[PDB]
Amino acid sequence: MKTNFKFSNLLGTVYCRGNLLFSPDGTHLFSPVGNRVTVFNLVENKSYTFPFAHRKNISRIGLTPQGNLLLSIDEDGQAILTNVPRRVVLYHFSFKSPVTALAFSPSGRHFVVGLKRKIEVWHVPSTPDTNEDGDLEFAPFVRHHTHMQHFDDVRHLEWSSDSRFFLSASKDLTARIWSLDTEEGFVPTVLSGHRQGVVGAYFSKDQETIYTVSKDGAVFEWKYVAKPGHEDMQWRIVNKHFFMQNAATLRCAAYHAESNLLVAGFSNGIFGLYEMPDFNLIHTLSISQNEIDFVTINKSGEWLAFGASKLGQLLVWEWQSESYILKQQGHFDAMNSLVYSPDGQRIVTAADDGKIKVWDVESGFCIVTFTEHTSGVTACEFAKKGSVLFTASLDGSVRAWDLIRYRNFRTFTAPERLSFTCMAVDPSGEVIAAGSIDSFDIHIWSVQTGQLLDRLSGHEGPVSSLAFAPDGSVLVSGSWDRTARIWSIFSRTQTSEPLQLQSDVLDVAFRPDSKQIAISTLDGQLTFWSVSEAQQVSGVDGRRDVSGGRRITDRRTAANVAGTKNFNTIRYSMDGTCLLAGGNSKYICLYSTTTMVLLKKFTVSVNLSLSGTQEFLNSKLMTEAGPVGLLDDQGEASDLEDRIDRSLPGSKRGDPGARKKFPEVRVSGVAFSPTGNSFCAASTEGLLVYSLDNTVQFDPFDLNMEITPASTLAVLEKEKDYLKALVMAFRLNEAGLITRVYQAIPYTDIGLVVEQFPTVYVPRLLRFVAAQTEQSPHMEFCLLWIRALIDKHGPWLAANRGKVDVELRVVARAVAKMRDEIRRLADENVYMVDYLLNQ
Amino acid sequence: TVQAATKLIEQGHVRVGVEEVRDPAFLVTRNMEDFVTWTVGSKIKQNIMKYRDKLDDF
Amino acid sequence: KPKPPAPTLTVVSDVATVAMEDAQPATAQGVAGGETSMIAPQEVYAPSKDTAEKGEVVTKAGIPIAKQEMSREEKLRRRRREKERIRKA
Amino acid sequence: SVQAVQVFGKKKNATAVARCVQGKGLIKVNGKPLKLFAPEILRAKLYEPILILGTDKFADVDIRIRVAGGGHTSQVYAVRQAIAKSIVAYYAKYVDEHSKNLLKQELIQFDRSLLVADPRRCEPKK
Amino acid sequence: GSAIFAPYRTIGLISPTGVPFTSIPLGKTTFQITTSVGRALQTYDLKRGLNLVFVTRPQTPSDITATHAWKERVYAAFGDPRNGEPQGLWVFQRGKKVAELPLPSDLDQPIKQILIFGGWIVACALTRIEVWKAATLEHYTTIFPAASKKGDNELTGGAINMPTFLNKIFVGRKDGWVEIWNVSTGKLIYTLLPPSPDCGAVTCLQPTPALSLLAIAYSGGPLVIQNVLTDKTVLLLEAGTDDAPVTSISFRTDGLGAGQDGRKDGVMATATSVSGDVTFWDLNKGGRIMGVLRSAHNPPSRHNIVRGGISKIEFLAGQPVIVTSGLDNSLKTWIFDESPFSPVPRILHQRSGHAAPVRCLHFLPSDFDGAEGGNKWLLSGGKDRSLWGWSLRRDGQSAELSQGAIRKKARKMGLLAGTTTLEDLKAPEITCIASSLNRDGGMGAIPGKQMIWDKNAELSGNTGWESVVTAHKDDPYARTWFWGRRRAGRWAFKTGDGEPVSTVAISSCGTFALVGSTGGSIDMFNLQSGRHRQRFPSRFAPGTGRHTNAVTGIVVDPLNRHVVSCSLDGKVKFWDFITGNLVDEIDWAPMTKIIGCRYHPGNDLIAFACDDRSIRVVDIETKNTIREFWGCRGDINDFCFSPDGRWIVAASQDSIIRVWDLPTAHLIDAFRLEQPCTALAFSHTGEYLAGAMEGSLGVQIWTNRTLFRHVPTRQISESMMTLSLVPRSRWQTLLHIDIIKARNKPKEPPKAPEKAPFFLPPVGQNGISSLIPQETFTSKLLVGGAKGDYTDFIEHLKALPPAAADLELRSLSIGNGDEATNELLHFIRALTSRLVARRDYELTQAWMTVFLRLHFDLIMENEELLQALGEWREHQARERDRLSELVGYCGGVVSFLRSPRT
Repeated sequence: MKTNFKFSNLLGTVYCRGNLLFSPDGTHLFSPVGNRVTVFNLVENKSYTFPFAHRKNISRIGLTPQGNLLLSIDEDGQAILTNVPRRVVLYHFSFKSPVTALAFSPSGRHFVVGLKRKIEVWHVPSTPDTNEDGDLEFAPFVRHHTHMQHFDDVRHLEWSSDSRFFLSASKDLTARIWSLDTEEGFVPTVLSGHRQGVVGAYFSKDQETIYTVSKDGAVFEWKYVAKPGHEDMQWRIVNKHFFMQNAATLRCAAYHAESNLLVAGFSNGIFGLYEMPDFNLIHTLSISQNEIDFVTINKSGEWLAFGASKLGQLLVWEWQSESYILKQQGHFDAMNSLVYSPDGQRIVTAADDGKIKVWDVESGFCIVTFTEHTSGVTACEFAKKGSVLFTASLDGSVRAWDLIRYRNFRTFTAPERLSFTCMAVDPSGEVIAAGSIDSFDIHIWSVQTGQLLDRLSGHEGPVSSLAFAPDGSVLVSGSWDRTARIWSIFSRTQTSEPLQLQSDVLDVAFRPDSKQIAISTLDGQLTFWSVSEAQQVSGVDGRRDVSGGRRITDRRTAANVAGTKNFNTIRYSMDGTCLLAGGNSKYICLYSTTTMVLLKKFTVSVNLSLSGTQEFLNSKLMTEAGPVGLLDDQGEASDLEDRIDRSLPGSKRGDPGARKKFPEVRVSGVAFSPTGNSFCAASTEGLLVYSLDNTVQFDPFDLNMEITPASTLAVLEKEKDYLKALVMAFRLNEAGLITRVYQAIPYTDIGLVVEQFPTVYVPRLLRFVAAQTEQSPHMEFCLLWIRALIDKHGPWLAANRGKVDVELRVVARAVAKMRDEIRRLADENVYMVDYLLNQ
Repeated sequence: TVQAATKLIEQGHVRVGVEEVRDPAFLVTRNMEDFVTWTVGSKIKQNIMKYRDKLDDF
Repeated sequence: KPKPPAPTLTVVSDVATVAMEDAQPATAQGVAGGETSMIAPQEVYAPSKDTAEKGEVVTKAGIPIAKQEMSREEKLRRRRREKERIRKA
Repeated sequence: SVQAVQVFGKKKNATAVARCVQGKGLIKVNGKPLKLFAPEILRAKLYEPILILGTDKFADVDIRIRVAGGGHTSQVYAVRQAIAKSIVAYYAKYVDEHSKNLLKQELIQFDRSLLVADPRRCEPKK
Repeated sequence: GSAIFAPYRTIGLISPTGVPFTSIPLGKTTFQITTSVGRALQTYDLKRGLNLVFVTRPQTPSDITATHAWKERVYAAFGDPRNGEPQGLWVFQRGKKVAELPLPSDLDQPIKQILIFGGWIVACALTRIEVWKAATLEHYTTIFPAASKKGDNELTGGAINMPTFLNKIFVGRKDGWVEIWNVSTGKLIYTLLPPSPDCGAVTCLQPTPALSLLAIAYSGGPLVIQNVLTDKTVLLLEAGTDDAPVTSISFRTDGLGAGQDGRKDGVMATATSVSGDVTFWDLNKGGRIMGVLRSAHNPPSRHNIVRGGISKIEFLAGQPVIVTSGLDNSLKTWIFDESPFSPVPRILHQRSGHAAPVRCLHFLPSDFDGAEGGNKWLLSGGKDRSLWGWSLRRDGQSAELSQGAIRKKARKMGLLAGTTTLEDLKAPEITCIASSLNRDGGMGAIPGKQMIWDKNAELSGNTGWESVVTAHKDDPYARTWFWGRRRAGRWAFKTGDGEPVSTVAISSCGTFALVGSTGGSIDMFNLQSGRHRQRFPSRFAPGTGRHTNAVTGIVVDPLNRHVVSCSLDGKVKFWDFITGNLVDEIDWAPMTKIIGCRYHPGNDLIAFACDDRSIRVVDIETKNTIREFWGCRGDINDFCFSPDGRWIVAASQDSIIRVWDLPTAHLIDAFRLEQPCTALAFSHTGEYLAGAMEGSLGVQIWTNRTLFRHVPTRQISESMMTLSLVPRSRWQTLLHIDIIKARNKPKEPPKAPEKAPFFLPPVGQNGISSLIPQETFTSKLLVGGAKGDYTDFIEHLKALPPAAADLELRSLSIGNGDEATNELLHFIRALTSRLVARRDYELTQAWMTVFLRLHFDLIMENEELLQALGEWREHQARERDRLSELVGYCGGVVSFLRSPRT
């Protein structure tokens, strides 16, 4: 296949440290995830990720109120602004200090940033999308004013509605009223009187009454009335009241001014929202047990967005109907493994948190969570039928769920209690094999009887990787006694051919055409064996090819460090020629299985907040007392719930304390897609789903000198030779041109062009018509095309079956979309109409 | 000695199972005591092999 | 070593799988997905001896057979099958 | 300072120490030369790795082998395993990793027993 | 102007021109050194090393010719209108223009220097002096020196002010005269004569730290220092050669540094534009000399191509730091130590660039997906025989690749004092470079110090070997370079034929380096061990395929299967790698003589530049030409690709850049350059283009207007059942909206209070959702039914939100009972019309399903709409028979073809 894998979207995590946003239309939700910014489109279920990549985690996100410009600032003040309708990075910039507040003016010309003590208001830069004759200048941001008249952290900044005044809410118990330019009857005034520091300072609609909301759970309304001794008036405090959340301090508040309502999110996870000017409690509820990090109201005012930091826990809540709009939960531990569904539309992850969850590929949302496990869940796997999912976890139970009723119809457990860490299933969906660390046997249950079938044995060590053969006849185990075992079970003689290696086995995988096996050992090398004559046919030592390291707390060079120099998990591509390998390191490698060269390397995370994401640290970060990312910085915290250190000493695998400062990066799981064209990797940053780039790259197949888009459209419109025009379009491989031609030819010469089509271009045509079925609104046309293709080249595909399996699978999934989406509807409609006509 | 062991596993010579361990606080249970070994390309492993005169440079 | 297993029961309702899912605006299941009632027909009804009528008996296949309409040889063979089962246990 | 690589070869009870040093090209076994040490019909099994990898690869090395234990066939297999593993480890340690990979590729394409000794365990059909 | 590339920045350029920099002290800790690019100003900070702080924008239309830096603003005068160009004086602040100055109309002279003091600013142009009131930025008057001789009226040197002298500038003239002018009344108050009148012209003049002692350096040679109100010479030094006139002097104002002990003050540094060495005088006893810093920059010579000369020296105030700016694109600062008596200083900061125009460019390949990407590191090989890694992100991390201790080697030799020069001691000038960071081990590439170009392997394989290979001008060796260490590699490959190298390439694997001489041989070397592996041809007829002439442009496929080579004259040969044998030769012998090649991986495309002034793109897989381009009028200087593969860019000798769109085989861009471009390089992501001009030292960077905004340019120049566009999720949640709201209800209800606030405030666009489109739906349907087109109604039902759609479908009714009022009958007729038209099949199905699901009572009770239901049943039956036959046949055939073996 074409190894041109750009970075498509992040997935599997929904919210992280950072601040939410709503698009000014009110549909799109901008949420930070690690060091990228994910758009959730809600009016249609979709999601994507902007192509920029920060160096540290996202701290603040602002958006130009027109809607086009987004500006994201990480920690340490590195900032990137991008254009959202054409998703391209535009400008980089460095606020010198950590940014702690950010707000764009509703007039759109200005934006204010609150650094630690400072407040700087800047001009919004002109963009090439906005000006007609303009390109990128060198220094786009123009600083308009500085203000250092504060005394502590500036935590909030809010504009007015006419964009002439703004408010700054500090940590030294003060709000301040600033103006843009010098007004006539204005002074840059202060507002004090509080007990534990202001969280927010908002304006009313008619900008005469303002509100301050303070961390002790208090809210004060200020107005401009005269001093109580009567030119001489003063911004004084007309009334006060308190939220009575008992043992809790409110973290984050927001105020919709057009409707005059205020939402507040506390530390015991119970938020509450209040109709403000008379302070009537509208309602209140508990979204989460931990804390509520950020609230943001819709522009219209009917939707609220809450983000909780310690877990994923993003939720948009629709307050006048008392119901969620979405409540998504990103993993709070390391994702141990994943698999795709054989349809390819949705993927499923098992994490060391205990919960497994099925996410959808489009729309980025977890669509179901299974939580029947009482500890961390190791490997999960599907059958060929794609409706039954088998999970194996550390609680000593291999569970077997159904995906059309969502109930674990089987639970398997060995009689002596083990802790299953690797598993596999016969592709017929009938036999489940599993193995642990605590016992060097390998158990086999059947799924239709429910009892243990047998305990295979012969291993002088714990089994560490398992694989069933995709034809459904061979088991393969790989175990720390430096051995692999070709188990033959289903025949009348259960035999076990040994394969001697040099070191421990860490991963086993099968080629789709089941004749080849690849095993990844502890040296860091891949050995490719042939399953018929059990002889090694290839081998690649990729220790140097994967070594990327120097985690903090490591006194070896990244060159000499051992433990990051192997391949944890390998998988074959759906073509059968590209192996993908990933270990405990920054790099994911992609080899070929015939030429055995490194086709392409990828870096999983440029995020500097994780541990091992650059292979050379610097003496600036090393102080005299060890590394500066190692000093226990918990003590300078204001919340006791964040000050307590309930960590357990020496707990590499997950503990409920989970200090988790600078987590390690590890590519814990990888998997291709059954649709081809994409793969993904569960890493500690999240779940990266890479795809191909076929729209941004011109890649012809076998071009001549005299084939242009102009010449293709000319032989379409002028001479009208549809076959020749279509072959020229596929030869150019420009998707817009191919769509133009294929939509232009009529639906009666389809049999003609398909009969005279070339077999070399058949499979790419099948892939194209399947994608056109899944995307285009010309469904009867596309189905006519597929029927003509299969009725003409029937015996060719059936004779091949190995070169065209992914093409047939994607055609099947598009046709099943059509069938189970519309024809069931038509049948139910016509039967209901028949009964209603027959009374 | 215990000081020598702490110096070693801080230098990162000692895996248990398949993953190296750099924290000297890892609590080895009675099933992992049979698996705490040296790491793959360790100079310590080379020195042990050179003492027993079985140093396999392949 | 994880734990000894202990019997834990979980009750399921008749609500659809689209009530089992997590909170999101539109479901990932299609139009066929959404009518699957999260419990099988075997559980919404199963003919058994504890739910038969008075005179009739239900057979192994799930077909109601009346004690009046059965001939004598059918009664004898059914008594023999019951005796064989009881001897097996 | 001087480049040297020691490697071990195994058979049933035949072990083979092979120490490879940069030299004029000679190969000795128990002092006696390679064309002499064997029964006169297993010398081809001795020359198999040199004949696979070509003589230009062994043009720069000098291999001295000691062997003891096991019978005639066992010692011959031990020496050929020591030869193959010696030249592969020397090319791993003192010339380019690509050349090491090409050598190991040719040797594995011939026969895996040239590199990894597969002992005969007892596991008959249980 | 261009339709694709807009100029972004002239990177690689810190001080190229004859105009001096100027410094300003910020605070008590930092200094801004602001120097001239040529079209803008660069301000560097001193406390933070010498990182860049500001680059001025917008670019002034002429060359900048005088700078000064007052409190926070920087004043820049530009434009010599004696030849064509426009002129002006601009006021920048933080790098943005904030003011312009009103120039006099009758000013036809370039502006030499600017001087700000008091409340005035003063521009000494050439023979006349303009003055401005700075508090209001307005003109004041014009000072006109008069003379008896036309030459002697010219104002060389300049005008400096003394510290305590109120409103009095000191101008120097072309004769040895120095005139003191009161600027306020515009009145000449004094003139002072040079001693020993054989000395001709005041070359420079500078106030001393002593009060009212001026230092005048004459072009006849003498340095004088004089009381400017006693007109008595304090000191007179024969400190200038008649051919080497002193051009700049500066006094150390700290308070020590002389007396042969470091305890006494009075040190003066001086610099002559024809030398590269500066001189330090200790002025205690009689004004003795105390040292010379030899070769502060490149020594200017008239024969060499490397520029040289010292522009300015300024001792920084109250500090031992001396900052010097060369004409050779360099800015260095030196410092005097205290505890050992250092007569001549040591170096503590240096920014530098190329001292000659740039010859070849190469963006470093992408750190696979890392933060560097393909648009951070540029590699420029320059005619001063140097190799720099410029950095597009921060201008302070741009480093010269070291070729060994070259300056130490020269100073242990004698190249600094008076034989060859330092450029001659470096490597030869670079012609081509080829790199791959597939094995660049970063900072610890090979631990320890390594020998350089000599002409152990486990450590190399553990960390990483060389990464850049470089073919020089006429040397029989091609050099290697580490990249992670920014130092020269340990290997220098011969070619085999002894002929000079012509083109070099390197594998994508980072292992093999292929050199190709101008004789024909193509040798291949493993880089890690530096060893000869393969020769082409090894030793069609096997062993006979050798090129007859020079070899230009070899490049290796990333699969390590084929190397493709292009001869100078004749042929293009595909060679099989591992056996090393010829495989396929395509001959363009009698009609062309190929001058270059470039490669596109990920597209497998090659582009040959042919010296009949044409470009041929050929596919490496099918082995036949696919595109040709005929645009040039001169020799193709440099050409490259885009990583998209959509553009191929060519800059010829005709000073014109052409950009061809490759798939439609057309031109898109054709723009003229002010100077002919020498080398071109596109970045490995599509943002930056890098052009090295001719004559200009330091390269130009263009952005990508197309990657930002869509451009309309395509101007070739010369000089059936259908679905809908409605969201699937939308009509599906309309179908299922009871249970979706059931699950979106929370588990526990919210704790609403007992005193529940009745009348929650109005939210959304007037009481309803903000997502219903703003302008009666029954009125729409009924008026359409009075008419015949329900299409307005169906479009409205499409654009409704799902909850509102279910509501406006539940709120239909029978009404009065007449045939033209019942919403149900008209709704069924609308669905029937859409079904006949075959437009929104899935939508009509979903609406009919929900309609029968919640309206079956009325439709089972009545019959006036059961007739329309009968018509609907007919149409639905025909359409469902056709579509179900189609879908079922396709699904069954696909299932059988996937699994036919049972």
